[PDB]
Amino acid sequence: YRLINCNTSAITQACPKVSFEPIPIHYCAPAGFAILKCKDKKFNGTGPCPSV
Amino acid sequence: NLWVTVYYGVPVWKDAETTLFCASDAKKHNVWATHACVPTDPNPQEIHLENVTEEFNMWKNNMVEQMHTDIISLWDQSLKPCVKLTPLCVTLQCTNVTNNITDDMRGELKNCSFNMTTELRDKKQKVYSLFYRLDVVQIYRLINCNTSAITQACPKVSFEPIPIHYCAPAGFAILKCKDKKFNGTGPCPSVSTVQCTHGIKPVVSTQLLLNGSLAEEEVMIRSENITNNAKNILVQFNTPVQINCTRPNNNTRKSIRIGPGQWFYATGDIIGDIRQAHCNVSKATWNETLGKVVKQLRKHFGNNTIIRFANSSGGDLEVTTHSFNCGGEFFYCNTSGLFNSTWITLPCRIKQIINMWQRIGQAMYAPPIQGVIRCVSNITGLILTRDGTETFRPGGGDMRDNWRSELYKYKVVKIEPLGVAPTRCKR
Amino acid sequence: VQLVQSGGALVQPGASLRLSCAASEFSFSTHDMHWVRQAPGKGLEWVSGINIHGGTYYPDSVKGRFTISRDSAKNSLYLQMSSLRDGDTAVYFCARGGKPIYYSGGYPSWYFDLWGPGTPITISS
Amino acid sequence: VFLGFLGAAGSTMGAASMTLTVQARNLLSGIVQQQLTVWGIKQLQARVLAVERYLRDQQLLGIWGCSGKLICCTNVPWNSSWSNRNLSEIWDNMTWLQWDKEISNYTQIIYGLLEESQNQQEKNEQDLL
Amino acid sequence: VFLGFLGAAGSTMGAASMTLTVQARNLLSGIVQQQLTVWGIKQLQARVLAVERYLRDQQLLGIWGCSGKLICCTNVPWNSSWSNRNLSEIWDNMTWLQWDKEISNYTQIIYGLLEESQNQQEKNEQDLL
Amino acid sequence: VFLGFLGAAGSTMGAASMTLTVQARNLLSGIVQQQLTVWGIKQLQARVLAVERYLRDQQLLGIWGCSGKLICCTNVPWNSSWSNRNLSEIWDNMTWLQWDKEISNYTQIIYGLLEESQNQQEKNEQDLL
Amino acid sequence: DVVMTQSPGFRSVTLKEKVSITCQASQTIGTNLHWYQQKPGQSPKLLIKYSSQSISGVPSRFSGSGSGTDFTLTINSLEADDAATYYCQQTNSFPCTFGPGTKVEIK
Ligand SMILES: *[C@@H]1O[C@H](CO)[C@@H](O[C@@H]2O[C@H](CO)[C@@H](O[C@@H]3O[C@H](CO)[C@@H](O)[C@H](O[C@H]4O[C@H](CO)[C@@H](O)[C@H](O)[C@@H]4O[C@H]4O[C@H](CO)[C@@H](O)[C@H](O)[C@@H]4O)[C@@H]3O)[C@H](O)[C@H]2NC(C)=O)[C@H](O)[C@H]1NC(C)=O
Ligand SMILES: *[C@@H]1O[C@H](CO)[C@@H](O[C@@H]2O[C@H](CO)[C@@H](O[C@@H]3O[C@H](CO[C@H]4O[C@H](CO)[C@@H](O)[C@H](O)[C@@H]4O)[C@@H](O)[C@H](O[C@H]4O[C@H](CO)[C@@H](O)[C@H](O)[C@@H]4O)[C@@H]3O)[C@H](O)[C@H]2NC(C)=O)[C@H](O)[C@H]1NC(C)=O
Ligand SMILES: *[C@@H]1O[C@H](CO)[C@@H](O[C@@H]2O[C@H](CO)[C@@H](O)[C@H](O)[C@H]2NC(C)=O)[C@H](O)[C@H]1NC(C)=O
Ligand SMILES: *[C@@H]1O[C@H](CO)[C@@H](O[C@@H]2O[C@H](CO)[C@@H](O)[C@H](O)[C@H]2NC(C)=O)[C@H](O)[C@H]1NC(C)=O
Ligand SMILES: *[C@@H]1O[C@H](CO)[C@@H](O[C@@H]2O[C@H](CO)[C@@H](O)[C@H](O)[C@H]2NC(C)=O)[C@H](O)[C@H]1NC(C)=O
Ligand SMILES: *[C@@H]1O[C@H](CO)[C@@H](O[C@@H]2O[C@H](CO)[C@@H](O)[C@H](O)[C@H]2NC(C)=O)[C@H](O)[C@H]1NC(C)=O
Ligand SMILES: *[C@@H]1O[C@H](CO)[C@@H](O[C@@H]2O[C@H](CO)[C@@H](O)[C@H](O)[C@H]2NC(C)=O)[C@H](O)[C@H]1NC(C)=O
Ligand SMILES: *[C@@H]1O[C@H](CO)[C@@H](O[C@@H]2O[C@H](CO)[C@@H](O)[C@H](O)[C@H]2NC(C)=O)[C@H](O)[C@H]1NC(C)=O
Ligand SMILES: *[C@@H]1O[C@H](CO)[C@@H](O[C@@H]2O[C@H](CO)[C@@H](O)[C@H](O)[C@H]2NC(C)=O)[C@H](O)[C@H]1NC(C)=O
Ligand SMILES: *[C@@H]1O[C@H](CO)[C@@H](O[C@@H]2O[C@H](CO)[C@@H](O)[C@H](O)[C@H]2NC(C)=O)[C@H](O)[C@H]1NC(C)=O
Ligand SMILES: *[C@@H]1O[C@H](CO)[C@@H](O[C@@H]2O[C@H](CO)[C@@H](O)[C@H](O)[C@H]2NC(C)=O)[C@H](O)[C@H]1NC(C)=O
Ligand SMILES: *[C@@H]1O[C@H](CO)[C@@H](O[C@@H]2O[C@H](CO)[C@@H](O)[C@H](O)[C@H]2NC(C)=O)[C@H](O)[C@H]1NC(C)=O
Ligand SMILES: *[C@@H]1O[C@H](CO)[C@@H](O[C@@H]2O[C@H](CO)[C@@H](O)[C@H](O)[C@H]2NC(C)=O)[C@H](O)[C@H]1NC(C)=O
Ligand SMILES: *[C@@H]1O[C@H](CO)[C@@H](O)[C@H](O)[C@H]1NC(C)=O
Ligand SMILES: *[C@@H]1O[C@H](CO)[C@@H](O)[C@H](O)[C@H]1NC(C)=O
Ligand SMILES: *[C@@H]1O[C@H](CO)[C@@H](O)[C@H](O)[C@H]1NC(C)=O
Ligand SMILES: *[C@@H]1O[C@H](CO)[C@@H](O)[C@H](O)[C@H]1NC(C)=O
Ligand SMILES: *[C@@H]1O[C@H](CO)[C@@H](O)[C@H](O)[C@H]1NC(C)=O
Ligand SMILES: *[C@@H]1O[C@H](CO)[C@@H](O)[C@H](O)[C@H]1NC(C)=O
Ligand SMILES: *[C@@H]1O[C@H](CO)[C@@H](O)[C@H](O)[C@H]1NC(C)=O
Ligand SMILES: *[C@@H]1O[C@H](CO)[C@@H](O)[C@H](O)[C@H]1NC(C)=O
Ligand SMILES: *[C@@H]1O[C@H](CO)[C@@H](O)[C@H](O)[C@H]1NC(C)=O
Ligand SMILES: *[C@@H]1O[C@H](CO)[C@@H](O)[C@H](O)[C@H]1NC(C)=O
Ligand SMILES: *[C@@H]1O[C@H](CO)[C@@H](O)[C@H](O)[C@H]1NC(C)=O
Ligand SMILES: *[C@@H]1O[C@H](CO)[C@@H](O)[C@H](O)[C@H]1NC(C)=O
Ligand SMILES: *[C@@H]1O[C@H](CO)[C@@H](O)[C@H](O)[C@H]1NC(C)=O
Repeated sequence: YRLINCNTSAITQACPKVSFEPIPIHYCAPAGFAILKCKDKKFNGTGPCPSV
Repeated sequence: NLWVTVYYGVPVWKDAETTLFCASDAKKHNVWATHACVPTDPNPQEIHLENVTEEFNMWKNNMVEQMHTDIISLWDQSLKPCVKLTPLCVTLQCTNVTNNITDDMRGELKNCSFNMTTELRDKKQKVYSLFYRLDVVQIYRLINCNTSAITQACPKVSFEPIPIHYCAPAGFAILKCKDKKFNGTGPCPSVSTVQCTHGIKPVVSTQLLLNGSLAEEEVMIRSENITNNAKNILVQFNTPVQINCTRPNNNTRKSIRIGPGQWFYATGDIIGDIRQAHCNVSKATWNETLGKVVKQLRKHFGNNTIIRFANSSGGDLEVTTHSFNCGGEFFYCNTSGLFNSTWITLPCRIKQIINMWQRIGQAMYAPPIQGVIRCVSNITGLILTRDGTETFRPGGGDMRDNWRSELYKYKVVKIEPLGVAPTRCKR
Repeated sequence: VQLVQSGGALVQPGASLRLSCAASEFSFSTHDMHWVRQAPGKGLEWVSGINIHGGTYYPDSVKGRFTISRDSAKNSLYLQMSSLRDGDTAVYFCARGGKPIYYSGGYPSWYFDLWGPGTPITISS
Repeated sequence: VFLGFLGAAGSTMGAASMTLTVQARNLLSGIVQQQLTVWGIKQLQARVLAVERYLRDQQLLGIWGCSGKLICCTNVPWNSSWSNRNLSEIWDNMTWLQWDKEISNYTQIIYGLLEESQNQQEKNEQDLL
Repeated sequence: VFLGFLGAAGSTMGAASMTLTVQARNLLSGIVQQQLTVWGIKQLQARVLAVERYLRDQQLLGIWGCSGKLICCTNVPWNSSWSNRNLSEIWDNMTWLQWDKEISNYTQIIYGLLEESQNQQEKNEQDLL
Repeated sequence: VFLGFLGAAGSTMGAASMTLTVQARNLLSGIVQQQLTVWGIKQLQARVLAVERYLRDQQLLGIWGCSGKLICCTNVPWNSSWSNRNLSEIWDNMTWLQWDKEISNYTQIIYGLLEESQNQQEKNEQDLL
Repeated sequence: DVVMTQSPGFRSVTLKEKVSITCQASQTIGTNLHWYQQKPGQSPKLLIKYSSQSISGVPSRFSGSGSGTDFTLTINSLEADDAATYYCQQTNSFPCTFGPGTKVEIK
């Protein structure tokens, strides 16, 4: 037998102290920019949004 | 009863050394393609200046050093993340190729076998490739094995001679000299200011300058010092001459797995008869350009002085031959048949391990190329040295002079908009 | 609107001559003005020009022999030529520089919107 | 905006002074401002330095009380030792390049005397209320 | 300072003009300005670009002779070809978003005419002494 | 230009106010501005941040209608709750360091009232034409 | 210098034909090319500016385009009144220059 990816590419080992926990990340605008949030109820993803 | 008045936006400048930025041609892994400069095009930003005679000196132009510095940096960045052929620095068992080989190719091709690694770290494989003698040493071994690391150029990376334009950063401007028959230094009575330069192709060659610009009227001959035999002389033709170079011997390559995600490209057997690489020059135009050069050399050396052209004597390939790069293959052609005259078939050799800039090795290992190569270039210039009747020979120099020969028309200065003068106005 | 021009002339080689134009229904003070000449069998060679601030431009083919000037008070333009040659035989014209696409200061656009009728000069023995 | 720029330098200081905005409008944006950190970092460095140069000149004008406008009267008298030419001689026969060389020796002296705007501001407060 | 900002856009140009500082005070600091070169380099690049944008607008106002204040009278007449509405019609019934679209076609023309401040400065020197 | 700088701090606010340009002239250039991306990147980051700090203060002065000059009268009355000293007492017996501490509590309040310059600009347009 | 050429030397055309002539530069001039016409005994007139811009006073049947080193002038439907020698001028690089002209004869 063989490891299945041996003939294709390099294999590593994830660092044991590194944990990719799904921590929520927030995003903000840089200066000169602003973010518009659509509050339209039952918005289907496109077009005019009367409440922003 | 005069007063100090401060003026802002004053059109004055001083010489300065700054970084110039490149610009791209729009219209895709052709080196410059990754390290894109962002496309420009509608930028004929040229303004004629009246009077303001200014001086230029092409041998003191710092732009040359930048071109050298960044092209070499980019070369390494493009080729760094490739294979690293550690496993090929092994003993070779070589024999002669016994196929239908002409006389001019005897001893040129070796058939060598060796023990190569595999993707599975338990086993070895028997692999063979053809090699050219210039890259192989009899103890056999690869010739650079005992000196430094060898890699394999990435097969999808192509260092095409794409013209690059340069532009000033804010606060700077470029002065272009339009003086006809300018010899490279001193006052230039006709100058314009530009945003950017024209494009220059990053062509690296020896002896003859290919695919550059042409002189406007006369063949120009210039050097830092005309009478210094320790200096290289730059000759720019007003007429292009074509050179036709070919590489015969239709071939293929083999993709050999050498490790877990690593591949080596081997040279396969030649299809058909085996012949040497060579270049064609039209004798009629070669004779004309040398005569034109002599007519101009006589201006400084005497028109009653016999001028002879002679061979590029020196100690190595990078010194004595004409270096070309076509199809990704590196050629070292014999020009002794050109510089033979007192006032055309040129055989040629090839290599895969190229040092380029000496340093420590680099050894990109030009991969084998399948099929055949046909390449036609424009001879636009020549570099000569004199030995002192006088004799000239193909000269030397770094790639720096393959930039200087085009960069000589441009200089960069720093804008200094604030200053004072007396007026009759008091606050 | 037009450029009113003087009549033609015959002079000997080495002679000097002054040409002039005038602004009909406009001010010269608002435009860059140029002179061109049309030799028989030729197109229009630019000869000289003056900007709105009095700065000037000349070809090397006439520089040192030709001088351009303006007097806005009378809406007139002048071209003063010295040491004329037979080779300078041409129809001389004044032309009003065409409006530029974006402000340049006293730097001409080098194309023309308004052309005068033409004033021939013959230089011969 | 190379519609016109340093071509002003071909004429006299007087004439050139009528087109000062022609150069000012071309001082903040190089080609890299119109548009693997290797190599690309140089563009970032250049943009930053261009900003610094601009601001240093603006700060100097601010300090002198000359922030705003192209031409600023200072209320500082011109020294007779700085040059010996008729006022009209320099404005009609000299270019700015020539002038800058002629009085280069006094650059720091002149600027040091523009500190007088500070005394003027103190006087103005006292009599302003 | 999102105490108030682009909400001004919900009303007319006239009304919005009374709160211009509300937006100006929010133009120089993004979240990264309040607060391994990999990834982090982007924050550096963004801060630099924000500065460049700010300065370019300030430079333009400087050139026009409108540096300082929120509202600048130019002494350049409005062209009849640019719009055909009563002055009060645009100030009371239009928003700034609508207005910007309506006269977008003349942006460069209008700015080019603001170069006239240079002629005004030359005239002012001559009659000022 | 350490010919003189923060030594002004040794005296009273009144005296110190006569040398404000002494510090202003030293705010835009650190040693790195007079003069392998590893380590060197820090110099680039520092230059950028210095620029940002400078501009933020200039923007604030712009908003208040105090851009230009060292001393700006605001037309906003001083509150009796902010301090209880004779005007001459603070100018002759206090230093700026002491003063800054004494009224630190009112920094935001005072700045918020400098928004009044916006109302002044609207009034000025209406009566200016 | 910018050397400008024109081709053909002259063109033989007939009425209501859609026609064209071209101009070339020895070096790129961007889009800084202008078209002029002249009739015998007449002063010059400018018809097209900056490669493709129209000019008031020029009939809509005249148009053209180009960039770099290659430019074209065309007439949608040739009129008798269009007989003229047509010329190109470049304003990209000082000295300003012009081509030899193409004569258009109408039959
Ligand atoms: C002076 O100027 C002249 C003129 O420009 C230069 O010579 C030209 O050089 C180019 C490049 O060498 C050459 O163009 C090639 O023409 C071939 C004709 O068939 C093409 O096949 C070839 O394209 C392949 O190679 C390219 C290399 O980067 C690839 O990018 C391209 O996608 C093609 O490769 C694909 O297809 C092959 C098929 O087998 C495949 O194996 C590859 O993996 C890939 O899939 C080029 O288009 C011009 O024809 C040359 N012209 C002349 C007159 O020689 C000259 O080199 C310049 N001199 C100097 C000193 O710079
Ligand atoms: C590049 O280098 C060239 C070469 O030196 C410069 O060209 C010279 O520029 C100067 C400055 O403009 C020119 O001098 C001017 O000449 C005008 C000609 O007037 C003639 O006609 C009147 C009619 O009554 C006569 O009285 C007079 O004597 C002449 O015969 C003058 O009118 C100008 O003077 C005006 O301004 C001065 C300012 O103080 C006033 O005092 C005067 O009263 C008057 O208003 C001035 O003398 C010179 O002729 C140019 N030479 C040529 C060959 O053109 C270029 O200027 C320089 N660069 C650029 C960009 O131009
Ligand atoms: C590595 O080996 C595996 C095993 O042979 C290769 O994957 C097989 O490819 C064949 C092709 O027809 C398929 O029929 C098999 O089902 C595949 N195996 C599996 C487990 O799916 C794989 O492609 C090899 N990788 C490389 C780079 O050669
Ligand atoms: C959200 O709902 C709206 C309303 O039905 C959709 O808008 C229609 O989209 C079609 C797409 O061609 C148009 O032809 C109609 O004219 C649109 N209606 C109106 C009133 O304009 C919209 O596409 C929906 N979006 C999604 C993502 O579903
Ligand atoms: C280089 O040597 C190899 C090894 O002998 C040659 O390949 C052999 O060619 C014979 C021809 O009939 C075959 O039967 C063998 O099976 C081949 N061996 C291998 C390992 O492929 C190869 O042709 C030689 N190349 C040259 C140019 O001489
Ligand atoms: C690969 O390695 C093997 C092992 O060293 C080489 O073959 C040996 O050659 C020596 C020479 O005297 C013999 O004594 C051994 O018995 C050989 N071993 C075997 C297994 O045959 C082999 O030649 C190497 N191959 C290449 C291509 O270099
Ligand atoms: C690698 O080996 C080669 C071969 O021996 C060395 O180059 C030789 O150096 C001797 C020194 O006198 C010369 O005479 C030979 O002509 C050289 N060989 C060739 C092919 O030119 C080379 O220097 C060695 N490299 C290192 C790092 O030791
Ligand atoms: C270009 O031509 C000029 C004119 O001959 C050369 O200028 C001379 O250079 C020598 C060098 O010592 C001086 O002694 C002469 O006085 C210079 N002549 C003048 C008129 O000043 C210039 O060196 C040439 N440059 C090149 C690169 O050949
Ligand atoms: C150009 O080269 C010539 C020749 O080498 C230089 O002239 C020589 O200068 C050295 C300096 O000590 C003298 O000893 C030689 O006698 C000079 N040779 C002659 C023939 O006079 C010349 O100086 C170089 N030009 C420059 C500018 O350095
Ligand atoms: C240079 O030109 C010669 C002459 O055409 C080329 O060699 C010829 O190649 C053809 C091909 O079938 C032969 O029939 C001729 O007999 C050859 N002539 C000679 C004199 O050998 C030559 O290959 C060309 N070289 C290059 C680099 O293009
Ligand atoms: C090109 O090939 C020729 C082949 O003859 C080489 O000629 C030799 O040149 C040296 C130069 O001094 C002479 O000493 C030899 O006697 C020449 N050989 C013969 C057989 O006469 C020439 O050097 C080669 N040039 C290059 C650049 O490779
Ligand atoms: C350089 O030129 C000489 C002179 O023409 C060449 O030598 C001649 O070669 C022909 C070839 O048949 C002989 O017949 C002549 O007798 C030779 N002349 C002499 C003086 O020996 C020489 O081969 C040329 N060199 C190169 C590299 O082409
Ligand atoms: C050498 O330079 C000449 C001059 O530019 C090239 O020939 C021209 O190529 C352009 C390309 O569109 C053609 O339009 C011109 O008509 C060509 N001129 C001539 C006289 O044919 C030539 O192709 C270049 N040669 C090489 C090998 O690069
Ligand atoms: C190839 O043949 C040449 C002929 O002299 C000989 O010198 C050389 O050693 C041979 N090489 C091999 C590997 O057999
Ligand atoms: C190069 O090839 C072209 C192909 O037509 C040919 O015309 C030209 O003469 C050749 N050049 C030389 C030097 O033989
Ligand atoms: C070289 O040609 C020039 C041309 O005028 C001439 O004056 C000079 O004397 C000639 N020199 C010799 C050595 O014949
Ligand atoms: C090389 O030989 C193969 C054999 O079939 C042929 O298909 C291929 O086209 C040849 N290549 C060249 C460049 O002649
Ligand atoms: C000029 O310098 C001299 C030097 O002693 C000085 O006395 C004089 O007051 C200075 N000022 C002026 C305007 O001349
Ligand atoms: C003013 O001009 C005259 C002209 O000759 C000159 O003699 C006098 O010295 C000038 N004044 C100055 C300060 O140069
Ligand atoms: C001061 O004047 C002297 C006079 O020769 C000059 O050499 C020196 O460079 C001048 N300094 C400056 C700043 O111009
Ligand atoms: C408006 O544009 C027209 C276009 O011809 C122009 O004539 C007029 O002077 C311009 N200015 C104003 C304020 O109407
Ligand atoms: C002013 O308002 C009236 C209202 O109907 C309108 O008819 C008139 O055209 C308006 N003026 C302009 C410039 O629109
Ligand atoms: C100019 O007006 C036309 C009218 O349809 C419009 O399409 C075009 O986008 C306008 N240009 C600008 C800058 O708004
Ligand atoms: C000071 O604060 C008090 C708090 O009520 C306020 O009533 C008064 O108007 C404020 N202003 C001044 C200048 O005292
Ligand atoms: C003014 O100074 C006198 C000195 O004793 C003091 O009593 C009085 O309260 C002071 N006024 C203020 C506002 O402190
Ligand atoms: C406000 O005053 C209190 C009084 O003790 C003090 O502790 C607090 O730090 C002050 N806030 C500021 C901003 O100075």
